[PDB]
Amino acid sequence: DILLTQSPAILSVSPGERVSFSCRASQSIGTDIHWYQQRTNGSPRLLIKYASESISGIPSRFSGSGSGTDFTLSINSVESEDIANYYCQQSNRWPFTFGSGTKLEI
Amino acid sequence: DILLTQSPAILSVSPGERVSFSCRASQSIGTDIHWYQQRTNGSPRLLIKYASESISGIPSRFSGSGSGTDFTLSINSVESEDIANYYCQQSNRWPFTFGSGTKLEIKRADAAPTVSIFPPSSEQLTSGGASVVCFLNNFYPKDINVKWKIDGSERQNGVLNSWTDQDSKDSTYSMSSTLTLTKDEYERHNSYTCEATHKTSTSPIVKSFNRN
Amino acid sequence: QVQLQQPGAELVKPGASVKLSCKASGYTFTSDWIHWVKQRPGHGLEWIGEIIPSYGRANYNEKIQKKATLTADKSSSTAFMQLSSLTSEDSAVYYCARERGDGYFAVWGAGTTVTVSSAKTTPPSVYPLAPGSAAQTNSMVTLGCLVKGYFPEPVTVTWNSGSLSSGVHTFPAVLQSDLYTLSSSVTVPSSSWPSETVTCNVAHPASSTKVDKKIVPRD
Amino acid sequence: QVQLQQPGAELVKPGASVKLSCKASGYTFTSDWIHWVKQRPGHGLEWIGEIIPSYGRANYNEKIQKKATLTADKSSSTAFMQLSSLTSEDSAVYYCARERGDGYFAVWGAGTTVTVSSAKTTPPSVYPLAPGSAAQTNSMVTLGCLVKGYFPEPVTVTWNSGSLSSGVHTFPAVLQSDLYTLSSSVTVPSSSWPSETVTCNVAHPASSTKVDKKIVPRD
Amino acid sequence: WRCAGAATVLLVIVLLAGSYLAVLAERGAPGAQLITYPRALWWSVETATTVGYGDLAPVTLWGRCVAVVVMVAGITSFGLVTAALATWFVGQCQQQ
Amino acid sequence: WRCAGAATVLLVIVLLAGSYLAVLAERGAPGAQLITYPRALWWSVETATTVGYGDLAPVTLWGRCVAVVVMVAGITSFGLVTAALATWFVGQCQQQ
Ligand SMILES: CCCCCCCCCCCCCC(=O)O[C@@H](CO)COC(=O)CCCCCCCC
Ligand SMILES: CCCCCCCCCCCCCC(=O)O[C@@H](CO)COC(=O)CCCCCCCC
Ligand SMILES: CCCCCCCCCO
Ligand SMILES: CCCCCCCCCO
Ligand SMILES: [K+]
Ligand SMILES: [K+]
Ligand SMILES: [K+]
Repeated sequence: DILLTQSPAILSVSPGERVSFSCRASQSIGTDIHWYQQRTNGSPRLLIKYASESISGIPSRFSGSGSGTDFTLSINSVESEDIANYYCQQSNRWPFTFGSGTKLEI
Repeated sequence: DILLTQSPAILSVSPGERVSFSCRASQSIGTDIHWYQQRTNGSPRLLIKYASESISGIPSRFSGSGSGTDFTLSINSVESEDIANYYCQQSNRWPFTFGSGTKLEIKRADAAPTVSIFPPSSEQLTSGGASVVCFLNNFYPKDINVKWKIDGSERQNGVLNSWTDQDSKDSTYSMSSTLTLTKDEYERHNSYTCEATHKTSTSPIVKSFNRN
Repeated sequence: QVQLQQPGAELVKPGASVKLSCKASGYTFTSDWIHWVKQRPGHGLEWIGEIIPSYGRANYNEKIQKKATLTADKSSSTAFMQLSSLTSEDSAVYYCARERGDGYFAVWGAGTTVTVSSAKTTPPSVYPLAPGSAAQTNSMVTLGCLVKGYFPEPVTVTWNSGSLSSGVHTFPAVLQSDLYTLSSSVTVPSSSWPSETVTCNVAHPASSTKVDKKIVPRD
Repeated sequence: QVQLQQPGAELVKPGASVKLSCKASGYTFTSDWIHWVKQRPGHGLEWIGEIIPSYGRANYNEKIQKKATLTADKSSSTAFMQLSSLTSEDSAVYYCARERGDGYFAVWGAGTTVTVSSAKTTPPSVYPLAPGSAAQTNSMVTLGCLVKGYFPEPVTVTWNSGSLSSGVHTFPAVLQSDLYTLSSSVTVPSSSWPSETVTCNVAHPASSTKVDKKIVPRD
Repeated sequence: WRCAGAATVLLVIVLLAGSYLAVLAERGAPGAQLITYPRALWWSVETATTVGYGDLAPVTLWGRCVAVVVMVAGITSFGLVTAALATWFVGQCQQQ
Repeated sequence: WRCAGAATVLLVIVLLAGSYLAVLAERGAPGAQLITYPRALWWSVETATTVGYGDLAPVTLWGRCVAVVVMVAGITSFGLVTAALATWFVGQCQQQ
């Protein structure tokens, strides 16, 4: 099963600057990675699909990059509403697996 | 994306010996690597394509080798014109990516600076300012200290210094020391001195001019 | 012939935009791609994006924020990169390069130095640097020229329109109170000066100004 | 419209079983898969299993013990997860999600909070929290409500049925002697209260109880 | 005639059904890659043409049976389409 | 006759156009390898012959559509060239 490593587990930034989340797969998975945001008490919400494709209704501050084993979720200018946990997820091989998540704090 | 690791970042050699630059790709990319040279203030220039193929107009001292993940750029006998940064670049997968570069520097024989001092020009003086310029040129190694004296007293205000990179012609270094004063304070003083101390001489190499 | 031709400099106010150009000469093919590379001072090369002029598609580096838009004019054989809403992080040298669709950059432009600032453009003052009245003569003589108070970078200093290439040092500019200053030195056999002539040429492309300055001994 | 609808809570005795439901709305395709994800409090997401309703096959995560069985009703467009012989390790939020057979979870349910315990269901007591008689007035006023003595989790506290969203803090519940307690605060311009009305709404789905409580100043 | 049209329809049916059934057979097997419908459709095309890119393959028994059905019907029907196009081309060869 | 010559020309056109359009479709997709024209031409040959070395494949939707066009037209035309060479060979078999 694909192990998705998200390091660091906590990301501390000042407001307005660019932040990058790391997701690393135990083997090459092309671009079959997807990113989710989960705020406190909320359900996960899809932010990016297939490593870099935008989702309708998601602010343009969010983008993604990477292929093979190393993937990055980027927020161009963080604001308070971005405070949440962020999960990556792969669909290249069965079963689907999630990363352990990174917490964004401001 | 292919990560291209160039280690070490700095390569220090004596003249004439063989030097090897390393480029390592995060995954196997066949022979789809290319090498570029960029001298100070210049544009990058292609040296080797597809890991080992020569380019017309490039000296035969340059060659390349490698396949898979490990690639090497080699200079058989380095001369001063080889001083530059060297970048590798892959075209195996989208997007194209560059390595972070390796700087080539040459260890040469020690050399004392050629010191010259220059009084302000008349054109500058007829404008309300006066700059005393001192050149410390073609020395090695790069470590050097400059001292300004007015009427025998060390001055430190209004002194801006600039250093060049290693020279592509003789592997030396050069420095400029510029003391900027108003015309009215350029006048009021007679002796201006540029001193400069280097490992090539136990005593400083002094240049001076009196407004006389 | 210079196969790729770029303006020397562009100054942009913060939050404003600029359109860089890259005029191509030489052999042209439908397999040609034009690339753009960004280089911050003291940093490495950073791939920005590519465009195939014979069709019009452009691709962009996804690891960085998309601050560029690529276009091409097939008539003027000229590629354009539009940089939008610029911060000071976008101040850099911007090269264009031609790739024959086989993966490497055979030719590069000279680069456009882009400075993002609120300060105003200022042409330089060029002063002659000739030896003083009582400087002893060796087998060589060192002359120079002072390029003071300009903005933004860069300037290009030549000596005798390029015919005097060896024995030349042009120092990096130093910034003070929003204006740059540098000097350049040249060393020539003392027996030839001033029996021939030694002249410095200073080009400031941000102000489209070019100046020549003769270095004559003191009278 | 909420595309995936799940009950808010289920309480299960240890060693007993429960059947969670997930009613789907919106676009439906034969390429649709319904997934279930388990999340223990303060933990990450854990894939449980999947079912394709247009055929009826389900697959399960093999790295964990199989405590679930997936079914689907094509008539009611509703997927079911049967959790059997539950321990306290199975107490968690259980989400369903829809995947269009292309690898990602476009929509998620709100989740069913499953609590495994022997204690009994208890509806909450909602008390008004208005300022005291001698509290000085600033440009804003802070009111609140106390939700005491309920079981199990969760409760949902709104203010004026959702119209008062900003300036709201709902604190995590604290457990004492087998019953939870929390409070929620709201901050509104002091000039508007009580000239308008400020009302808290408390939903406890495990007891199907919903309560409104007006916060009026002291008489 | 319009036999090529009927063969094309059969080929498309084989490709779609093979994609759906391949995903249905391969999900649940650890390491399986034929688990999303778009690339399963790509794999069905690769199977019918025998192009042999080798980027996707089934690992289960039922996925390999699905592959065999896509080989028999897909290779046969694609051969019919190809024969039709060839005959039409040589039919154009009389013009010049 | 010279139908083989016309089929050969069609095949070459299919190979060149497939190379150009494959590079055009695949650049911009991270991890794509069909991004330089020489090896895209090699890949077009591999596709038309179905030789199946599996060293190069498209990863985008439009690259896979380009691949399908190269499969249909390329496999058909290469089949015409191959048939022509075979018929010529058995034509040589009467000599001995
Ligand atoms: C129920 C069975 C029918 C399945 C329907 C398939 C619909 C195909 C459209 C999918 C687009 C996916 C876009 C994406 O985000 O993925 C891209 C990743 O970069 C590349 O996508 C793809 O590679 C699509 C592969 C299909 C090409 C086959 C063409 C031969 C006729
Ligand atoms: C616009 C579309 C047309 C594209 C034109 C292609 C021109 C082919 C010549 C390229 C030579 C590259 C040399 C090099 O440095 O690469 C070598 C790496 O070792 C190997 O090169 C190659 O492998 C060339 C592959 C093409 C073989 C296909 C033959 C079938 C007819
Ligand atoms: C007859 C064609 C193969 C049947 C495919 C079965 C798919 C479901 C296997 O679990
Ligand atoms: C009809 C053949 C496929 C068209 C190729 C499109 C290439 C550009 C895609 O961006
Ligand atoms: K065939
Ligand atoms: K084959
Ligand atoms: K054949």
